[PDB]
Amino acid sequence: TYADYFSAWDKWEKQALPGENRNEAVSLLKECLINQFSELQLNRLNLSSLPDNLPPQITVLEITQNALISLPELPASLEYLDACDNRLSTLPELPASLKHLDVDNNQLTMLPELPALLEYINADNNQLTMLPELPTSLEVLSVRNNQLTFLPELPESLEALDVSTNLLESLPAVPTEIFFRCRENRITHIPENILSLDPTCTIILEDNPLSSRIRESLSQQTAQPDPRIYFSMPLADAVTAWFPDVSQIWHAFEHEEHANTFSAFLDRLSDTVSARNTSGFREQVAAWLEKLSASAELRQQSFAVAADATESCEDRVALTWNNLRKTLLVHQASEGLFDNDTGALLSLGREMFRLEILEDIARDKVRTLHFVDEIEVYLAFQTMLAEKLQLSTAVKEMRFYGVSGVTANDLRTAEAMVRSREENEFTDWFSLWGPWHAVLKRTEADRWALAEEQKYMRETEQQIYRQLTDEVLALRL
Repeated sequence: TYADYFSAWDKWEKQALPGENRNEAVSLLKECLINQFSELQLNRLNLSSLPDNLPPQITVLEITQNALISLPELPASLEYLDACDNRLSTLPELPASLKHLDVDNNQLTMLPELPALLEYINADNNQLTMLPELPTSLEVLSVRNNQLTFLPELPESLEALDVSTNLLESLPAVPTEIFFRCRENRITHIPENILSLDPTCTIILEDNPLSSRIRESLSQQTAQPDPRIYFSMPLADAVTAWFPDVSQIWHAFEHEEHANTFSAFLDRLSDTVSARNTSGFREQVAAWLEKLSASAELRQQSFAVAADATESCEDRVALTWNNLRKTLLVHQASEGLFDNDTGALLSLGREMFRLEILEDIARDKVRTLHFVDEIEVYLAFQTMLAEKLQLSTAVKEMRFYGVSGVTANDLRTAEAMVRSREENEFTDWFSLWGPWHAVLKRTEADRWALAEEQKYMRETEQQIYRQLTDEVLALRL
C-alpha cells in the first residue's frame, strides 16, 4: 500500500534541520509515487538525509546540491543517478540497470562494484585512491581531481578518459576516436611507441613534470610530416631551490669561474627529479651542497666537472652526478677519511662500481629513446636493485619506478650483469679509482713516487697501478 510510503515519509519530514525543506521533498516524493513518474528530482533542498524508501519504479533520480552523507537503498530499475554536490562518504549497491552515474563533488574514498550496463561515470572531486574494475560497455569515465596513482584495464568501448589533477606516474595504457585528458598529473615520461597510435586518438599532457628535453623532442617529431598530443612548450636561484640563509652565503660565489655552467647542471638535474618527494635525492643533494659551501677547493673542482661534461653530456646528468660524488670522495680521501679503513674504502668502491655499471646500463637503454630521461631508468634500477645488490648509498625512490619499457627481465639481466662484470673488472677498476689514488698519495707516497718513476695508450698505467694495488692490498690483510 502507498499509505506505508506516505506514513514513513511524513514521519521523516519532522526530523528536518531548520534550513532543510523536507516538506517540499515529501510533496515531490508523493507526487512521484501517486503518478508513477519515472523521474524524481530533489535538487537544492538542503536535505541532510533521504527517507529509507524511495519510489520503487523511478528510472531517473536527481538529488543534486544537498548535504547527503549517504544514500538509501536505490530503486532496482534506476538508470540515471545524479548525486553531485553532496557530502557522500559511501554509496549503496548500484542497481544493474544503471547507465549514468554522476557523483561529482562528494567525499568518496572508494566506489562500489560497477554494474555491466554503465555508460557514463563521473566521480570528479572526491578522494578516490583507486577505481573498481570498469564495466565492459563504459563510454566515458571522468574522474578528475582525485588521488589516483593507477587506473584499471580500460574497456574497449571507452571513448573519453578524464583523469586531470590526479597522481598518475605514467600514461594510461590504451585499450571511433579515443580521448585521454591527463593534464596536471605526475607523468614524468611517455612510452616510445606513443607516436605509432592512430590519429583518431588524442592525448592531453599539458602541465606534467615532463622534462623540457622530452617536451622538445615531442614538438620536433609531431611537426615533421606526418595521434594529436597537446603538451606545454641563473644563478643563485638554482642553489636555493634545493633547500630548505644559504642563498646569501652562496651569492658570494656568483662571480666565479664556470658559475653559469653549474647553475645549468642543477636546473637540468632538477627538471629530471623534482617530482620525487621522498626522494630522498633532494636531501642528499642539499647535504652535498652544504659541503661545497664549506670548501673553496671542492667548489672549484666541482664547477669544472660540470663544465667538462657539457659538450655532449647534457642528456646524462646521471653520469655528471656520479662524477660529482667521485669528486666529493676524492676530496674526502685526501683529507684522511680512510685509515685504518682500507676495507671500508674497498666496500664503498664495490658500491660505486656497481652504480657505475647500472649507469652504463641506463645510458645504453636510453641512448636511442627520446621520451624518457636516463635518471628515470637509473633510479628505477636503483630502487628495485639496492637490496639485492646491497647498495647502501643508493637513492631509493618510493614512487616513479613504473617506467615504460623497463621490464622485469631488464631488472634481472641488470643484476646479473652487475655481478659478472664486477667479478671481471673490479680489481682493475679500483686500481684506477680516484679516491684510491688519493689514499695512495696521502699514506703510501713511498711506493707511489716509485711507481710514477716506474712509468717511463693507457694500458701501461693499468699494468703499473694494478701492480701497486695488489702490493698494498697484501699489507691490509
